[PDB]
Amino acid sequence: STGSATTTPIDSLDDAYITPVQIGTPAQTLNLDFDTGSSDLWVFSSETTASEVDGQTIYTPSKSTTAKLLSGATWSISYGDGSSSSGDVYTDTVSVGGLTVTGQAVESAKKVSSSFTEDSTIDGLLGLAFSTLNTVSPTQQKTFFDNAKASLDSPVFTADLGYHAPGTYNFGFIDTTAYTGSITYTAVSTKQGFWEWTSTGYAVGSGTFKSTSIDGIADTGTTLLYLPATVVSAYWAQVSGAKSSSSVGGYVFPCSATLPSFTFGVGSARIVIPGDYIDFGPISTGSSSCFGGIQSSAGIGINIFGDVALKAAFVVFNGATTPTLGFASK
Repeated sequence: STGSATTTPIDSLDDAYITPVQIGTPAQTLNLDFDTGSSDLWVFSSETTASEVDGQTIYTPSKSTTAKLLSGATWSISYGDGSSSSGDVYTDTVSVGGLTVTGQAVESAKKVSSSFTEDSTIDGLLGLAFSTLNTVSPTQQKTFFDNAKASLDSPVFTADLGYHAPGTYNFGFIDTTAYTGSITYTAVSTKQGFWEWTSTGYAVGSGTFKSTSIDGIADTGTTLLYLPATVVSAYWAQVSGAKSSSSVGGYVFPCSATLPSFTFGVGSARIVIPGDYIDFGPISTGSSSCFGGIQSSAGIGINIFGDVALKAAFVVFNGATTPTLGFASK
């Protein structure tokens, strides 16, 4: 089997991407944030505290003929941005882009944090990291990809995120029309439950490439690119007037600037992030200070190749017995 779904930016900045997901019978279509940095499929639901729902589409298990309470199971997750959610669990039929999994754990939110409520465009998350991070207790549950894997033509999914445009998530096949050149594969560590890999270095603009190992995760659920402070300082030193603002919470730059590109290494290959991808716009409406898309990871404990980096590539998440990542230009 295969599946193919279009993913759409939620706003003009590509702050996140939503992908329609069919849950239950008859289908209830919710727009989920596919997140390769977490492992829970959770949704706004008929169980969500009413004051915490503001415009999201909700899953109502009682209207699904295939929904079953997973008795005793609860979940609770906290993300890197400080957001959180929790609730109970149903199993149901879940389809993405024509690929169907029966018996998928659908984690129904009873509580969501303010950042979820305030984002009307995101009806929940669909985690695509390794199932070892799934938070369901007392019986850990599998991701949609882990449940689909054995049925897929190839045990892979691909992320092809757009810059200010829709893109695609494919399951079970590699669309050889979606990228240029060849795909460079690189090793993955699953020890922290992430798609964790080691970049071979970086360049700023037309500058020379610096060979240096940068361990980090491929995380579609993170907007920005978070790298070590040395790398980030080297990048923003090339932008006149850029500075790290403790008041704003990262590097800002004059909105009049033209940003340089940033290149990262994948083995001997190179992925170029155009400068425009690094512009996240005014820090507040009407400001002439703009927020940067490359930020320090120093306060995180891990480097994160988020959407700023991934949208510059065609990315293969290879879930073979020994997982690997692949990157191609596009």
